[PDB]
Amino acid sequence: MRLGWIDPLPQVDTIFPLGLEPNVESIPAGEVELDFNLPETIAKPFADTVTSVGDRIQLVDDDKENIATSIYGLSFFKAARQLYSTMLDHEKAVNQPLKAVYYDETPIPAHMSGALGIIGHMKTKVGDVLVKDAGVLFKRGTAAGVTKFSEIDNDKTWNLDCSKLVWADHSSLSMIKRLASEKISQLVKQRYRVTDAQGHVYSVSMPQLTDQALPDYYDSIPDVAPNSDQLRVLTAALQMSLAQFRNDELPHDEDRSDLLTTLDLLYADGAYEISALRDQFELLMARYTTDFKWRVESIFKVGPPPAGTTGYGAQTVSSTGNTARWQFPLSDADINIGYLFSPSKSFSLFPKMVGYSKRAREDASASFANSDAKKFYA
Amino acid sequence: MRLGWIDPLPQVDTIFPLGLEPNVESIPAGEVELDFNLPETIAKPFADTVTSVGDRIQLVDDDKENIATSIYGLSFFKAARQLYSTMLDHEKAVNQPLKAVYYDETPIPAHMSGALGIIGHMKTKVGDVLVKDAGVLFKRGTAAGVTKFSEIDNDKTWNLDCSKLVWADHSSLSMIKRLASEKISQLVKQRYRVTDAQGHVYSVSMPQLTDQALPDYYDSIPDVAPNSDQLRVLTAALQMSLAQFRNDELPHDEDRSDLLTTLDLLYADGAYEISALRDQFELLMARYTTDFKWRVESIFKVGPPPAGTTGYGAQTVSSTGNTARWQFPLSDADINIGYLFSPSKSFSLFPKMVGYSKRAREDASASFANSDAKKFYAD
Amino acid sequence: MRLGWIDPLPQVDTIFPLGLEPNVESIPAGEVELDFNLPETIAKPFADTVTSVGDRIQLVDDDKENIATSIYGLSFFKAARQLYSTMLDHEKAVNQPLKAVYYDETPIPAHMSGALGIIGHMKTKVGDVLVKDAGVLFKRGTAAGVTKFSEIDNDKTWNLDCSKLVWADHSSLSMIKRLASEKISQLVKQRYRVTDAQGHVYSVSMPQLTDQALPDYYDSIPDVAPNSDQLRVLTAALQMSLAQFRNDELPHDEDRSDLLTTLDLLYADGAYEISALRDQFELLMARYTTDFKWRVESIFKVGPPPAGTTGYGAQTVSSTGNTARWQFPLSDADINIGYLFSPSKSFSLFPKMVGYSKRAREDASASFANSDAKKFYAD
Amino acid sequence: MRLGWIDPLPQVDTIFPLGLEPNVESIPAGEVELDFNLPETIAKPFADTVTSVGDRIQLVDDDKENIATSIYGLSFFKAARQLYSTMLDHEKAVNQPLKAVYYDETPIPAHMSGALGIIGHMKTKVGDVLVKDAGVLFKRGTAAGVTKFSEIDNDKTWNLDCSKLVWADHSSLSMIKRLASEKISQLVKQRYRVTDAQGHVYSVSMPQLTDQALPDYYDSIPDVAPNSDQLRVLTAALQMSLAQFRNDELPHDEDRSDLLTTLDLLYADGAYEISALRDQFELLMARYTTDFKWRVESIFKVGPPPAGTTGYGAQTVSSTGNTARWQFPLSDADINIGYLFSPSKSFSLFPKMVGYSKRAREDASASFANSDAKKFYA
Repeated sequence: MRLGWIDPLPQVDTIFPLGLEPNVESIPAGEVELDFNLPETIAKPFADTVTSVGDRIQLVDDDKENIATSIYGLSFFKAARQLYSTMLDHEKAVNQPLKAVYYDETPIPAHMSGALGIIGHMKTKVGDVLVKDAGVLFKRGTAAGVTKFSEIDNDKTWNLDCSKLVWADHSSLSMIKRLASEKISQLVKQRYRVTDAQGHVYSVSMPQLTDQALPDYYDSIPDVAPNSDQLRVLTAALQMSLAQFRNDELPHDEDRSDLLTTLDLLYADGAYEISALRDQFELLMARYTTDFKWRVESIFKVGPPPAGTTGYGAQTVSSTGNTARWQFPLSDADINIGYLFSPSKSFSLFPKMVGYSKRAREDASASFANSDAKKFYA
Repeated sequence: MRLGWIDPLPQVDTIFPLGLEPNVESIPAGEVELDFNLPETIAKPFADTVTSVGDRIQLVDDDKENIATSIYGLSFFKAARQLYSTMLDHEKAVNQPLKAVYYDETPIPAHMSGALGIIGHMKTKVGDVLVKDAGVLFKRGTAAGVTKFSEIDNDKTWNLDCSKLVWADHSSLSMIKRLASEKISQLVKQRYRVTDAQGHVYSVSMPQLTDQALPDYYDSIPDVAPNSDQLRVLTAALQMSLAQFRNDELPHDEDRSDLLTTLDLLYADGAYEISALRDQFELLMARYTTDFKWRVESIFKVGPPPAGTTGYGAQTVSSTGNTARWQFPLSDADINIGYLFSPSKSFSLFPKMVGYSKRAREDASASFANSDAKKFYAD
Repeated sequence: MRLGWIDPLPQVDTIFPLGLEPNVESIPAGEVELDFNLPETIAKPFADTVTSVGDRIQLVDDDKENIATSIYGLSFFKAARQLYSTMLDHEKAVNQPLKAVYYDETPIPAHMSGALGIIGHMKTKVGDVLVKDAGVLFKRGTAAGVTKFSEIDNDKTWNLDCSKLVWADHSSLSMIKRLASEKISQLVKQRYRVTDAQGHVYSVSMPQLTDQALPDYYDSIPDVAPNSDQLRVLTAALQMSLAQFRNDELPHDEDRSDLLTTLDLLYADGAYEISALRDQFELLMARYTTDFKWRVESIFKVGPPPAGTTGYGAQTVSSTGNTARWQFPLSDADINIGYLFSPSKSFSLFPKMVGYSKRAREDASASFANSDAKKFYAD
Repeated sequence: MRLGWIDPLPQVDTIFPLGLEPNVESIPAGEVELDFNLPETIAKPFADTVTSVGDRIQLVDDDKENIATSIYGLSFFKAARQLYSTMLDHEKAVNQPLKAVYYDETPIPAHMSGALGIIGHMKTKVGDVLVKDAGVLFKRGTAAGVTKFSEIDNDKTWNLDCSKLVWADHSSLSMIKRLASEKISQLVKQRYRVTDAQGHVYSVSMPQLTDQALPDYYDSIPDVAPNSDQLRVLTAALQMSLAQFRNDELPHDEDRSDLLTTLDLLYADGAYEISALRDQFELLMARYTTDFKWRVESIFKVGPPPAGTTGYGAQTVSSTGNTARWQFPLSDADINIGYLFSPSKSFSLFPKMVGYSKRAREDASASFANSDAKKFYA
């Protein structure tokens, strides 16, 4: 049955079979932007007990700290697994290389596993609600685990803020492009005075990038306008081709260095390059098995990592102090797990349905109405 | 009981004793803007059909028109009744003067009634979704019926475009100011190239009403800027009080005739002034009862005018060609009726819930984690 | 089910369909500060009574003392167990290192147990009322038992005033900073007359830490001001991070030895350092089991150590002379026990509820008024 | 029975009959500060319908407006009645003169009457919770009604902000004195630099009025200190005698004019003088009976004015937008009426109980303990 959100019209009769069946037009019908730190927020409680209980057992110093570190790292690695598991067909295709992350079934504290299960795209009564930028996130979540594990050995090869990383694939590109538009319509709100011979000092702002073509918009940018340089870069970025972005040959000869530094991003290359992560992951996993698995599993009741098909309402909650906040009706456990880990940054539902009709409205109505005509009697 | 919009999470209750109960943080939950002509879109089929059935009692061509004209006006009046019937208690209150429109129960064609029954505020499993500017609409809907009826005799006293009327009350003022803000930001999108002692062509544009003080924003408007006049009026309107709106004393010595002529509205006064509308309504109704009721009821199967407490999903449907579009899941009845009369201009659902826990997150988290605790450190 | 604290209002339900449900807006609902010596106040009667019953098994004078001394220490350890048993999950968590104190079930005199059973956080029909600085208390209570037991042999390793100990954790730091603020505003009440080039005697005083920035407040401290030094240390403490507190790197190059010597606290380190306390506890307990348990249990009727989940009203009672004082209604048991051991230093109940309506006040009001409506204008 | 707020101790036995029965020590055990406008907030809805419905009936212009005005005026007059009805014995004594306000039983819209019923002192399971400054409020509420009614004739004899009025009785005095202390510890928080030969510019504030005697505190006030003059006045006020205040002969020769203007108060005299209000009330009432009673009663279903013995929990609620806020558990109707009229400015509960014992604690405890002694057997 359909969503019983509102009451159904008391079957206003007549109307021949127009054939208006429902069809989703909005693909996706909604998005959720998960908080990059969700996996950290989740591991926290466990990693913590590893520090408190540690001393009573003979787990101390460097060791106590590595065991705790592992939990954060596995938390990221396992959260990646989940997300990938719920990705669209092509999304999995594109991330083919890191599929080893998805396959690994290293156990984790049971409830930590349960919590990670809320992550992922959702099938819902109004359409598909997706995890915005899954591709980027899946890769960031992975880099994060490799990075966290690196702390064990202080190995600074993997030493970057993984939240900022962006690769040279399409998933990252769209994000770059979006974040660009964001900035422009953000900077353009600024004012600057133009003291002219004809009429003293004015007060105007950089024109909003409405219907004007990207090229022209670029030129039409006055060095005097606040953040002139940035507008240039970002506009240029709106023009880039995945290839251009990948080779620092940004249109209007701008620098990727600036584009990225403007959007406070980082270019994943060298160590954080897809391939490199794959290998490093495999090592970290083989290392974890021998060296830390036994402790971790002797401290907690562990269970298999999640690897479901859908995420859950919980991904829609936000927390602060003792209050939770959501938009559409959630179950109780959804609201609870939601309040514990405050998984979302933003959430948008925006369904759109469509129906087709055999006949046009005029005749359809003319008939609807005609039912009230009285029969000429005698 | 909660909207089964998505699949629920299967979980262990260590957490469960928290207290997080859902509370409606913001009111209302949604909003629907109705197409002003909805009453006409519905009346139309019936009005037209009169050319046929009018013969059952041999109506002359002239009379057939008046009967039809009545069905249009009648539609408006009954649609108003419905809307008013669903209004929040404050709105029913302020609109007390025209309550006769709500009280009157003149029968209308049966199906004509059914269709009208879809309009008005609607309570949903997500909260209340209101008809945008219901108060203004209710009066416009009323004025429209008074005008349609004023066609039976070429009486030009009531001869305006009711779809533009605004009165001297808060419901209207509030809408005025909103249309002002929208209009502004629409104009601030234009570009005029001011050539200075500096450089040459400077394709620039007027600042956006971001964080300025209304008074200041007014001053800082470059006489040169495209549609610089409008920006002045409109900015002024955003300031004007209800009081000033009546007396044409728009802050920066601006004319209301401009404010209205800009937003394309008419100042409902004189003839279209509430109390005048009341009397006019009471009369036209009396006339209808003595000159047409019998004819109309001898032609069509009539029924009681809608006057329920909720609107329906149908109000959220839009039609164009042979396609119909909505947003949230609707029943078939709603889709069909909705398709026939394409009743909505816009529709937004923006529910906001909030809950409080009796436990700090740090503690609740602690417990959640202690679930996987082993004997050597569990309680 | 709600606290029948006051008589309910008798009313007509036109209003009732609003949704205003009570939600706990702020946590916790109350707070109780316990007198540190509560364990001693309770042990005392039993310890003393040993001079009598000790004869049942002919204990030499020396042994009688050790037995008594044990009853004091034992009291502390068991009071800690209780408090810990009632702590919020986060506190039980962070205090994991000393959980052996909670685990141990050494029997104590029956009534001695009952009395101790009153301590700890308490859930009430108003919310949770917490034991102020429970975390710090739990460790101090623990250190105290370790110290009392260290008297059996003149072992001076543990010979401090546990009632002043503070550790390098948040629970302590948080308390430190609070005692700092209080101390400041206590000093800022003094008056020193600075004679200027202007006028003569200017009975003045140091500014109150109202809206200044901590750094600035520090600078602006007049070398002349009474207890000007303390104000410096204390202001610094209000800044210092947990990190800095460990390493004696107090912001404005201040000494922790002063901060502590000012607030009259001791830095729990070395001997009184958590892990050291654990080992020490485990040992003294083992010793008690082999050298006194039998004697103690041959003298008194013993029972299991308290370890429930809630404290009781008694914790909110204060005694002086033959008068006993409390605030909110207590049972007799609570008043009596409370009177015997005057367990509280302070007690505050500050519940805060919040509710949301699904109706704007203006509408709800409208309805409320429409109740007295007459026919000519009612729906 | 006692308040079942928390769980009772599991009867820890022994303890001879110490005789510790409970006794309230705090009289009052709590206070509520009602919002001066409560009666206006209440009449609003009714006065409003008098304006909307007015036109359909032949009620218009001056008339429509007077009927509406009446409702506000009666609202104040009836709210005064209620409050007086619940005042302590002496409180009624002191306001003896305005007892006519209490006796008048003019009907009012039924539910408007019901709402006013929440006003007044409360008897509660922890003691007596009083309406702070009832005497002052009762008189203000009365003046307010006389003032509102004056609008009918534009008669500006009664043309003052009644919220500020203070009379020369004790009730008002205590208030003045309290509001003084408030201001001092408020102004004293301010700083001012004292540039000295010995050590450049300092930074100090007016000393808090702690244990110093009022007289000395007065003198010790430097003209340089921010708001020097006010501190003087207010300190002087803390010293006034009801008599001094009544004759403008404030200690340290200060002016009542300033004391009042500092505390943004007004001296009720001349027209707003107790006696004068009494007479005017009587006229307003006789006028209302003839001239407006019939309309008012033909628009609403009316009922007798409230005149109860206690106020109610509702007086404890605060409203804003769609949220209500209270402290201690209230019924549902209490929370509801509370949200509709947001009656309180502040609310404080602060019980204090006392018990006496036949024996001192030492022996009492020595015995409690002695029950665990084992009997020397064979």
